[PDB]
Amino acid sequence: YLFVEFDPEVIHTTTINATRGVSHFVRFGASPAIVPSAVIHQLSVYKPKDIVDPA
Amino acid sequence: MVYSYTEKKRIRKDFGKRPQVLDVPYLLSIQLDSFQKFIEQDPEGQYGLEAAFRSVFPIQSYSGNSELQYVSYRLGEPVFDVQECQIRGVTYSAPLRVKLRLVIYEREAPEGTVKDIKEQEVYMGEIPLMTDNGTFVINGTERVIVSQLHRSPGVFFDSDKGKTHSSGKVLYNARIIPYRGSWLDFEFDPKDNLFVRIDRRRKLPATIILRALNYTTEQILDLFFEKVIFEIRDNKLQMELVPERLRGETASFDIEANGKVYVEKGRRITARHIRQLEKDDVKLIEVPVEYIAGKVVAKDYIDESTGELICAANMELSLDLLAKLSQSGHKRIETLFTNDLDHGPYISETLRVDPTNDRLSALVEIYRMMRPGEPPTREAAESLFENLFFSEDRYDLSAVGRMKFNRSLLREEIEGSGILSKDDIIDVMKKLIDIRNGKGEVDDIDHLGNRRIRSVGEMAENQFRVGLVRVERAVKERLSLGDLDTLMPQDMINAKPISAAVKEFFGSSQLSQFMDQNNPLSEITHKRRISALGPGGLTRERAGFEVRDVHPTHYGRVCPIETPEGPNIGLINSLSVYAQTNEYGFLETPYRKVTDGVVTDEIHYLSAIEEGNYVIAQANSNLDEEGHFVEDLVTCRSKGESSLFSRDQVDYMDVSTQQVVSVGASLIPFLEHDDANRALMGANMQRQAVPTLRADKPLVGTGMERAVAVDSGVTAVAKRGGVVQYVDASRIVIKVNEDEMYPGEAGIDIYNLTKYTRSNQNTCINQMPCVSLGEPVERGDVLADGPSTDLGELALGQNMRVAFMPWNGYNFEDSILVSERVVQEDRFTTIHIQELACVSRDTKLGPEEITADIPNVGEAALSKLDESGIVYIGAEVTGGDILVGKVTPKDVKDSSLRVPNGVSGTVIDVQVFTRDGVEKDKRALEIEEMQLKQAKKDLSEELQILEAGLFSRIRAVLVAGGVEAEKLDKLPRDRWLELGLTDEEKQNQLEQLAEQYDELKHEFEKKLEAKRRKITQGDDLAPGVLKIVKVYLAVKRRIQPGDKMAGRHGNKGVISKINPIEDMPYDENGTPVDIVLNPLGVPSRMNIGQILETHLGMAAKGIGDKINAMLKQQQEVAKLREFIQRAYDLGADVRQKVDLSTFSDEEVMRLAENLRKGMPIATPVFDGAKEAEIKELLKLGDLPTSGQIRLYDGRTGEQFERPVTVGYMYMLKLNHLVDDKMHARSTGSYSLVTQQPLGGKAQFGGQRFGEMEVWALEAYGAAYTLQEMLTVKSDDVNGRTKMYKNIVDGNHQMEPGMPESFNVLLKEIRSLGINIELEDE
Amino acid sequence: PPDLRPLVPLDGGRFATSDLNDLYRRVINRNNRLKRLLDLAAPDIIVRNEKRMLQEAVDALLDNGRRGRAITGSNKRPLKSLADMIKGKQGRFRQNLLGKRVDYSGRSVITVGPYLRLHQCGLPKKMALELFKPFIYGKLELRGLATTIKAAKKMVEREEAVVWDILDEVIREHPVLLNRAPTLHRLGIQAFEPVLIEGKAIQLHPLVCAAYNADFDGDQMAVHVPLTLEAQLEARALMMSTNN
Amino acid sequence: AAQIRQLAGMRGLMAKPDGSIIETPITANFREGLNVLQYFISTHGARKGLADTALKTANSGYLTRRLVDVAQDLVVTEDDCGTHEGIMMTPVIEGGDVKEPLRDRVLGRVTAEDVLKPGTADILVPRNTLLHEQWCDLLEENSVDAVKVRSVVSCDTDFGVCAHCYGRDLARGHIINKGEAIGVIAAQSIGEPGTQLTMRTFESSIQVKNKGSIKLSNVKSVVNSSGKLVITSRNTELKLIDEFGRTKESYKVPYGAVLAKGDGEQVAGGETVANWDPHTMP
Amino acid sequence: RERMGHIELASPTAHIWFLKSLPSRIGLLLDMPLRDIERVLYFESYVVI
RNA sequence: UCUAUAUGUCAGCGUGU
DNA sequence: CCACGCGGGCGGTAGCGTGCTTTTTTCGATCTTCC
DNA sequence: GGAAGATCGAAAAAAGCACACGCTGACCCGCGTGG
Ligand SMILES: [Mg+2]
Ligand SMILES: [Zn+2]
Repeated sequence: YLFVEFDPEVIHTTTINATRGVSHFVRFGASPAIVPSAVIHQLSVYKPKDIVDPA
Repeated sequence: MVYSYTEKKRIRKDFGKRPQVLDVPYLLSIQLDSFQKFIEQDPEGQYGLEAAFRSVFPIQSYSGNSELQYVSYRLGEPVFDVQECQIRGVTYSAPLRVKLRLVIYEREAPEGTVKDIKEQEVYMGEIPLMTDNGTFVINGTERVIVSQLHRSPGVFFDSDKGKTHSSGKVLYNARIIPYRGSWLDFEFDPKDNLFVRIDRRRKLPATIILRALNYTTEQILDLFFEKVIFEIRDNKLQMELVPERLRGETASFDIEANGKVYVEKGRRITARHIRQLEKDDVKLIEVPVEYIAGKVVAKDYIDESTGELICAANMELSLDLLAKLSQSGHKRIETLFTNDLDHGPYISETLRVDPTNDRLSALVEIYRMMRPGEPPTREAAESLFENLFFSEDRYDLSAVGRMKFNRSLLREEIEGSGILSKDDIIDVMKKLIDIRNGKGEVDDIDHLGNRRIRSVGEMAENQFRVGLVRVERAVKERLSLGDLDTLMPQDMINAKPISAAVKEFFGSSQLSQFMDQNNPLSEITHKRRISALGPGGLTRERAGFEVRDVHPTHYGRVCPIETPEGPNIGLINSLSVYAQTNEYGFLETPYRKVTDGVVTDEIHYLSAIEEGNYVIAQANSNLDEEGHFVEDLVTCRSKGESSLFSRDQVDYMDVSTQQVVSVGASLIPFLEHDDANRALMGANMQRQAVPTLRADKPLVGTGMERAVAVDSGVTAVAKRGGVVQYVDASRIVIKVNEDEMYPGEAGIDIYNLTKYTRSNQNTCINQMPCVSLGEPVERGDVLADGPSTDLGELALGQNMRVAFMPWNGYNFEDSILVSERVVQEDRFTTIHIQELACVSRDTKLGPEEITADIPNVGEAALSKLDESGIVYIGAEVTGGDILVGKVTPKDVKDSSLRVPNGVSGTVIDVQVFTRDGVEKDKRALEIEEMQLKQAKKDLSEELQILEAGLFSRIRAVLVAGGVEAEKLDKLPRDRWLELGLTDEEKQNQLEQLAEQYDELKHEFEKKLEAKRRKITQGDDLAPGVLKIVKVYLAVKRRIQPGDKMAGRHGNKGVISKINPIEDMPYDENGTPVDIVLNPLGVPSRMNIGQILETHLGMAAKGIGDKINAMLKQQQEVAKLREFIQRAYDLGADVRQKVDLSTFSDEEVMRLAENLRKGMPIATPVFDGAKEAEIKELLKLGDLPTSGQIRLYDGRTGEQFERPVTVGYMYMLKLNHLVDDKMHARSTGSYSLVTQQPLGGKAQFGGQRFGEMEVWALEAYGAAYTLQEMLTVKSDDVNGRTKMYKNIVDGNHQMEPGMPESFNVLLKEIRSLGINIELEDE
Repeated sequence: PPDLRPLVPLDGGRFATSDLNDLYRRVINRNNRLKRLLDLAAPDIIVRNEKRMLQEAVDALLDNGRRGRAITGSNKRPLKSLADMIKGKQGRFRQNLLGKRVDYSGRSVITVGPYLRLHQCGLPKKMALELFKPFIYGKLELRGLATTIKAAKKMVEREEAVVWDILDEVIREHPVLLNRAPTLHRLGIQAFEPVLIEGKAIQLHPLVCAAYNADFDGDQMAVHVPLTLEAQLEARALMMSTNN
Repeated sequence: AAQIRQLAGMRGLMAKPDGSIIETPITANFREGLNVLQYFISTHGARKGLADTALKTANSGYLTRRLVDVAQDLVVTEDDCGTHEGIMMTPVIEGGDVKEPLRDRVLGRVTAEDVLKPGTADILVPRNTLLHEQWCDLLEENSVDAVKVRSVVSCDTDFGVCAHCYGRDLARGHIINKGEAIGVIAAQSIGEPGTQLTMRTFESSIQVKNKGSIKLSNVKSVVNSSGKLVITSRNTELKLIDEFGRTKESYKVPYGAVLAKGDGEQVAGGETVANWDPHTMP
Repeated sequence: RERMGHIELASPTAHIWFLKSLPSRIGLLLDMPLRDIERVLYFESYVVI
């Protein structure tokens, strides 16, 4: 999962969709989803210490 | 015409009368030349690999600093020969090497001058080469890429014939179909609207596209409509009168021009009124004010006083609107000319319908249409619209597509750019509007001018281009990402996509099919086959019906007779004999041009489109000398129909009577006397015949057997003329003539015949020599007859003495009664070769290996096995025997390969393939030893020839020098070189010849070493498997009751009884008949050709019997010459002329020897022998002219009441053997899931009791039988065990139990989240 | 259950995997990922996307292609879901319940026997021996020529004269059902008394051919053995050619 | 006759794939030699027939499967419901041709009520007697045209039908026994001749060919100025009845059809009784 | 051949058979159009409870 | 019959209809 | 160069499709009919 | 005079496309990651 901040006017969505290594936009309905800035702020403060299944 | 040696061996008598003006072309040409265009070097980049490279290359990067370009390509030398690839299982292919130049630009310099250049050769996979016989070798198997009949790119106008709208109204559509891009459609909305559709998605108005093409409303109205000027005069605002606009309407107002009342108010305007108006030259006519509102203003009008638009474009005018316009002061207005039928207002209505009013809005709407769910961006919409149809890479129209597009739109030029243009779209829309208005006609889908043929080369080029664009994307990414210092052109591109796409196309494509090798005719038909099904084509289920019918354009291009019967009927066709493909892919046929009433010999190839314009006469037209039609009225085809025409109206004539039919139909004698259905079935059935023990030439033929035999690769054709130095059952060495010898060549050609090699249909392919030692040969003469070939003539079946009469009901519907003498002579005995494979693979427990010692096997079981663990060559093997002894560790469990139950035969060949790095078994060493011995002998023949020539030269030199021939004779042959002569030029030339001798010896040594290295190279196998052993078993299949046997006229049947020889009916001479056929099938099936063939065969056998009687009496050569000359000269102005006076009196003996069995007769497909000629031939021999003789009953012996029709007929043995169809099962394996008996004879399965059988059982009222068939026999495992135990005990009782299939269904439904269970209550 | 979705060995060291196993694996992986994301206290958008993708996977497993696009396999085609093996011509109902393959059955071409009677049909000796193997085993055990089933099997595969006599005796009045591939109506299957003949082709009565709509031009017909008393009586009294 | 006509006579006119008949027929025999043009013409019809035969089987199989399913649950489970209701049955009469007589349709069925002899009011047949060949002969000897019979659609039995309503077993002389599955038999009987069918998509006065009385049904006519009768109905039927009293010919006259002769007047063959204008409706 | 398994889904998932097979059972029971059901099911629009 | 030999689909066909 | 273990539409800095018929459901646009 | 129901043609989605048998090939995850 990635959070990309960009203006569709400067670069089109389909160009990002065709970028190598990117599977697809996370979209609900026809239009792609919009991530609010509050979620981005929380993620920038979101600092957990956990483990993973391979670990 | 002096016949060739193979033709002089046995000259077929020809009964044709029409002279031949064009010989039959090479049958396997369409497959060859197309592939040539795929691989031949082309300086102009429009065909094949060069075209693909020029389309893709050069490729740039994201930044203008580096560029990869293509220079040239070269096909490499294939690693293995065709035979080597076939025997080793590898794919016959040639390496492809491409010159790539990487140019690093000077980024510092603004001009971008070249900075560095790096040229290299890169390998981009293996391209599968195509053999000379028109077939491909993929994975060691023969495959054929059949052509595809598909709609040609361009514009096509069609209409639904009232199916939609539920009122019979016709809706018109126009489809632009490109070779590569997005299809476009313009459809008529029943409300008379225009709708544009892209890629068959939701419809949009065409005015949206027009606006997106930077066209305003005024421009659209100017293009799609005509303007009427309403100009305010001094009074009554007289307008520019055009009489043609007044047609088909009633003037509600009185017109006034010059003061004469041509038309009064309320009367319909007639043609006389229009003529009067035209004569009066009326230019201005008064108009009422109310009439203005009916019209629609064309151009937008603005008010100068108020600075506002008085009116926009394209809405209905109003009284207030015209009043405002008058107050504004505009003297003249322009309106759109509309009409009920002549000029429909479809464009205006479409402009009203759409919401878009500007180019940006139209582009946004188009982008939303094409890509839903994405943000509408002006730059993105513009880029998408530009790339949709105006980008060379995304959109491309081929030369054929552009030509069709220009021809449909009546454009003079036929060459243009692949990309679309605004003018093209406007012209297509205008043509659709005209078609709606009633001007023009819709195109025909089945028309052969609208359908083109795609051969193997075109599809290969398309697949290679797809791989090439993938590689171009990969190399673009690599160039953008990688550094600009140490990049090699080889490393940038990857050959994996190219190879993957190529192998997918050549092995997994639907059109790529397994080649059928039943007989040469089957191979010829398969190679010359056009299939509509395939990628980008019709589907079998949804093919429809109206396409399957025979179009009139099929004449001379597609044979209607030879089509498959079944689901794919009318979708697969056989190419005609003279049919060929044009440069655009459209089928064309030859014709003879007729000038000034005389039929010239000039040949013109006409396509479907051009044929319609001209008038072409039929082939069966009488012609006297100088090519003049002897009849005033000649039947000819003018435009999709046949009618009588005058002699001067004709323009072309059919080249020959065989133009219509294909090779399979043309090989059927007396086709014109046969029903079309029976002819079709016979043509389809001739391909399934299997080769017999001995090839017997057809007594009655069509003369096309030689062409089919020669064109097919089954036979051996001499490359150069010469004499047969050495003849053998395996190889033929021919010393070619001095004239045909290449400089510096030995001069001997070696042909290695293929002996007893399995075919794709498990049949036997064997080549037998047809020439003797010392017999001179010429180029193109057959040397060894292939399977089903007799002396260069196709021999599918055997000539049998047949008699048409009922015999105690043993014939009945279609069955055949066969004498025991046929089985005794082994006429229909066949050889079938079966391959069994044993795989030794490295399992995790331990690497299994082939050993002679097997756990728990008897000593007698291992008697056939050798020390190596393989069955001995030539050891008869029955069912259950062990062929290869393999053991798998557990200590070891047996895994030896055994033959399937019920399979017998004799082991004839054993092949061992071992992965490199693994030890070689001594059996493989022996196989390699024989291979190297054969190669050594083949090389040593040329070595001995060259050494003998060189030593003769040195002997002559030494004799000229010192004259010591006697000493050379006494001295050993090899010590001739060591002799020393006097110091002179003779010594120098002796040293030079010694140097040449040792150089030749070393060259032969390195050639032998290369051959040994090639044959000893380890085979490439799949991962995990280290050894493969293939064993070939030969089985003799003899005729027996149940075998399917047929003829060439669609008559088929199964053998009923092998009657004793004494039971057959016999004639006065006592000779019994071989085949008894029921006459009842002759009239109902309407196949009368078989009767005529029988009569002709009887006449031929009578002639042969007379020749045999003459030979047995040791008659002088003069009598035989006279009799054969009389027999050949018989006919009615036959074209064939045979002169025996120029046969050196020795070839006559050979001809009589070949004619003792019978006299072959060539009967053309539609120019065959008449009944009078057959009667004359019968009267030539001592046979009755009626064709019916009197026989006696074999069993009883009294006289038959009526004469019967007995003669000689060519009968074929079909590939439907009863032993291959009989199956029986009592108990065996069961499916893992459903616990039901398996299916198929190979798996020892049981017959399926389908739905219809269950319905029949329920209708019969039998309940216990149905339950036994449903539960105990199939599903109930406990029921199965209980039934078996009860039957073994002797009690016939059954328990119902519970079928497992219902339990599986219940479990599946439960797993679907739905609770289902059975209630006891 | 695993047996209804077996993992059949591929005989080349690999394993042929059914589409149901792939769908179950996808569902399990999605469920585990969603569980991990929920346990990680992920924000709203991520967990919503994970839940939607899990729902899509579940719908694909239950019925592939019903909504949205179907899941493509390794060879570029829609996978076979749970609902795909129930409905359709290849589903369980129309392939293993309405009709199924049966034992004690054979198939062979048909010839014409003019000497046969209306209630008789010709049968090959080897084919009859294969069809009536358990009856021959039982008769051999009862008579006493063999003591165990293995001895009877050896005697049958050895093709002794006593085996042929037993084969003659067992089917003296044992009808067999002859059927043609297109069974348009009830006359497509009829009961006949077998008569041993030499060869590999079934000899059919000429008169019944019109009932069978069969012609001796390569036609193939199947034969079934009624192996219980009730079925034998039903064939003799109802489906016999004389009664029709 | 057609096949021998083709064999020893000229083949005749053929049709294009669309359906139009080719102007020039085949004047050549199968014994003689057909030229390339005639064979090419015949190939159109041959391929059309072959494609029709190939494509008919799928629809025939689908239809017979649907028919088998729709009647798979119909078996006889009773002897007599006692219902007196049934279907009226008369010989099918249309145009100037009679296709099926009453005997063929009535044979092998039971009666619904006591059929009486015409003109005598005497019970010709009993109420619940199966009509075999002798009963059909007796019925046709008395010139009876209408017979009411018990039909399966009128069976009062629930979850099945009775034996009496079904009638004869049609495979044995006796009546149908209990337990026989008649739905599957009926579906198979309908679906069997499906292959014989074809899936292809291919006047101003009445003419009298026989002699008999004329009857008018559902008619309210008026005399015109010249005395001729003109009908004022849209459902006016004309019946030509033979001397024995049974209906022989049937026609449906259109609106505004003049009458040459009135009702109950004998007419001869070849005479025109009704004339009308189909182009316009007066 | 008889023992079945079960997977404990962390979140509920609607059955596709009762949802897409026209007429929709869930939509008919809730008396609401199918598109709103699809939107709420696939996390496109909230629904009040 | 859990005594041998105990898979599936896709594509191409062909046969009887 | 010998395992390996999870997402999966593929691949790409976009677009791919494109020749049937019948039945059922729903929607936009109108309409028309009133309370 | 605006809402309600209504209806009507048009667009989108779903289901189907006979049976039986015989033969051949072509798979039955690929790839970034790891050791
Ligand atoms: Mg047949
Ligand atoms: Zn009843």
